[PDB]
Amino acid sequence: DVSRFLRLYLRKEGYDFHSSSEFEIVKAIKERACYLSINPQKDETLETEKAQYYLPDGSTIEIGPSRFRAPELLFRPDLIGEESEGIHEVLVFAIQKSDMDLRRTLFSNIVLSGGSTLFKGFGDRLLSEVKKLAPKDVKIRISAPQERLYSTWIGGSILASLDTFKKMWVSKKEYEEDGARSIHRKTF
Amino acid sequence: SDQQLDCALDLMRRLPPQQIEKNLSDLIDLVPSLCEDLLSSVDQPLKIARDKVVGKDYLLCDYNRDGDSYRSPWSNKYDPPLEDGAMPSARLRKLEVEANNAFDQYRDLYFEGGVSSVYLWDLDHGFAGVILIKKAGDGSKKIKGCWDSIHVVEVQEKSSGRTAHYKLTSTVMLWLQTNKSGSGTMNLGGSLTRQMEKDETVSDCSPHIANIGRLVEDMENKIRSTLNEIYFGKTKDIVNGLRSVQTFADKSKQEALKNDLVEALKRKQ
Amino acid sequence: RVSDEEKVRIAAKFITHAPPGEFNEVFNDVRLLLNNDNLLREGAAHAFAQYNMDQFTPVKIEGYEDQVLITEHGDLGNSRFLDPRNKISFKFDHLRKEASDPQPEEVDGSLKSWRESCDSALRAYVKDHYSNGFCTVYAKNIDGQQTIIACIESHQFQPKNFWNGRWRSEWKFTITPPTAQVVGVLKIQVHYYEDGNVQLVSHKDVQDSVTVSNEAQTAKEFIKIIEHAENEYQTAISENYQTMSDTTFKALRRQLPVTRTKIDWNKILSYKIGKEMQ
Amino acid sequence: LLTLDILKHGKRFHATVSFDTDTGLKQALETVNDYNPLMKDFPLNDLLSATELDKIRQALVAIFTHLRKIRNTKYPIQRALRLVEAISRDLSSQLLKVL
Repeated sequence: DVSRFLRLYLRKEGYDFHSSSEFEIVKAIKERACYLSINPQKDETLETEKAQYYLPDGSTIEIGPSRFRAPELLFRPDLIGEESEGIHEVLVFAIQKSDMDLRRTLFSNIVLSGGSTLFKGFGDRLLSEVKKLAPKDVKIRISAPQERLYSTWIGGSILASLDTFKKMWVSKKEYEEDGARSIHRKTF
Repeated sequence: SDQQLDCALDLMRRLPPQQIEKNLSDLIDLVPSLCEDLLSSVDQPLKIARDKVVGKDYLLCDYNRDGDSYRSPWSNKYDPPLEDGAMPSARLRKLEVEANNAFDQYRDLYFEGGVSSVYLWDLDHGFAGVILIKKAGDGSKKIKGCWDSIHVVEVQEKSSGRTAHYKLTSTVMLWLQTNKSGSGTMNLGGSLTRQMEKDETVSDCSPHIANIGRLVEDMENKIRSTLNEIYFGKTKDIVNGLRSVQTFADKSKQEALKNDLVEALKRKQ
Repeated sequence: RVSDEEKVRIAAKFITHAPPGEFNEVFNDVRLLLNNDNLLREGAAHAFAQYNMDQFTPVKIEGYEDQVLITEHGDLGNSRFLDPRNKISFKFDHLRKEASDPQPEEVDGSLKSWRESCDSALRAYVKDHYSNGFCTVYAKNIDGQQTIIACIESHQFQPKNFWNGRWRSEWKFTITPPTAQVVGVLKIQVHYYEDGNVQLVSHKDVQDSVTVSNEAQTAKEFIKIIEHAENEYQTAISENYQTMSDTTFKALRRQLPVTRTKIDWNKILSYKIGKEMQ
Repeated sequence: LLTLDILKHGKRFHATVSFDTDTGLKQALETVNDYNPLMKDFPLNDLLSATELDKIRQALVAIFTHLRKIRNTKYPIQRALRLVEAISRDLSSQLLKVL
């Protein structure tokens, strides 16, 4: 969706990309030409260096302001026009809707994963946002391993390689006996 | 001397729950011929033992009191060294070690520490066990508490088909203190006991132990709840009913208008 | 086998811990048990004297309809507590719970002005905040010091509702004129046993002072310190009861686990949660 | 063992641990070893060529005294009863030809 909103901003820049096999080029631009501004507004009130971009075709696109406001969507889904929340609010609400006896432990252990957590200045902006929402003088700690793209897979490799996985799965026989209810029963 | 026993039980009933052990020993020191007649219905705290070979803890009651030894469920050994005790069924020994495991999980989830134990024994068409849980307050903290729980459970398994009849009897022997500045010292004793019985279907996903776990969980939730609201609120009501904070003749005004509205409500009947 | 002299300490231990409003029942369960009324006669008689001198026992005065309190701080031996109100001496059967000999006590005169002064102010106070309260003020020239031992007691003995409770309150109005370090104690014992057993035992070691300025000023000012500490203490106790589901009990046993969900017994028993992995 | 080393060196612990746990060979061998002295040197031949009843008397006592070592090897109930009936089967066969 960040790529989609980036496509909209590229149209507003003047460059049009609307083919389905061109939306992928928009993803490539998101993966190698966007960053996250620390100050969300102070940087918007300035004219950046407007770095270029080489298409597979061989053309040239000067982006400009459409590179930091594009992943800004994750922290404010008002730009897409939606009453949802940012990432920081998802973390703070996920922590605050828990037992009050575990908040400090959760703030001291935050792990990022997923490819969208690879933007430049992502973790730093997340720290700033969480500090603005967490209570005062609570150690906030965001970890960010080097395998955020492979976090869920490596975790699957560790989990399924254990002897308890034999008792943790659902056998085919069981599925033929009970059905889908067996899966919802043993969903964890 | 049967009336003497009835008055003795009522004396323990009204005895202060701070010195249950000492005063129970004193009452036994009166008529020691009635001693192990009282140690069956007089609730007292538990005794912590120490499994030497495993490095765990296990509580003491009459069900683990094999002869005059105690069957440590972490080792299935008797302490004092009685090599003539009544070992449980090997089947029930495996069921008991998983029982101790599940209740360690239970204890860790609600009590966040504390000591627990689950012993077992037979029945013709089932089996029966006891569940001991003893949580002393945080010694580092000033709250000197001591949660004590005993759960007499009797699994009356039916014929076949894996449906049972789970009879359960519980007991909670609370203990509390706070050295708060607003209250000085606020000691708070207390004890409960309930019974419940359900016939939950047994299955490969629903073993007996899981049914017992749900019953013990629900029972303790009800007891802790019931205590906190009913009994403790009742004590707060008693202290408020004794002495009121509002000055009298002001309460006469509010009670005056209260009786006025009493007449108003019972006026349009 | 246990001797007879230890039975005195046993009966003393059972009477000195009897809850309010339940003394007679402890007496029945100790009379039908110790089997020797002579042993408990002497030993338990001293225990009765203690249990009735310490807990500010409500004693009825048939002559003036006052229902004075027997406080430890006043006696002349054979249950001869000196009633400060009406200046009458009296005997009292600790068991019959009926006083005797309302002889007009020829008090030596210690702080009788302060006695009825602070007593009067405390009568007003009791009639203000105590429903079934009782005041009694002991005036004494204790060890070369003039003091007022104002005592407050309220209770409710409702056996049909399976509960009791006896607000007891003492205020040593130390008449140390330049600095009356009014230090007393407000002990409370509440019992409730409907389908169970619950006992509340508390006390606040109140410590406060004021210069003995005048008599009426320190009488109502003594009431000011009293109303302060008592409103404070009762309110604070109520809020301790308010913050108990989440703090005290959570020190003992949480209502719900830290995961805020029930227990999937099927999960724990079926497989190990991953506790083996760290 | 070389195949097992391949699966261990290739970080695949499944077949390696299951080669000893999923196979009930370990528990089968331990029960086998529990019954191993009990099955070696069994005096059934004393019952085979016994036509005289006195030979059968001493033979029966000998076989049961050798069978007395089932106190230390956990012998089952119904298994022992069918065992006894098997002993009586051969006793009957011997007596049939004896008559």
